[PDB]
Amino acid sequence: MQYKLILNGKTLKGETTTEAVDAATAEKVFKQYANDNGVDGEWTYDDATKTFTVTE
Repeated sequence: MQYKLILNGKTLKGETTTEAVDAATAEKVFKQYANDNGVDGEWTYDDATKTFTVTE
């Protein structure tokens, strides 16, 4: 039901999770919350485990 985001920065690291009834909302919150933080790099999306990650 909920997905977990994995942060793999060069000088910054962390992990956060959010619970949503829909993937569109959960993914939006992650991309929105991450983007607002000024995160730059590459983003991965695994429909297999419904988990996203961002590497810098």
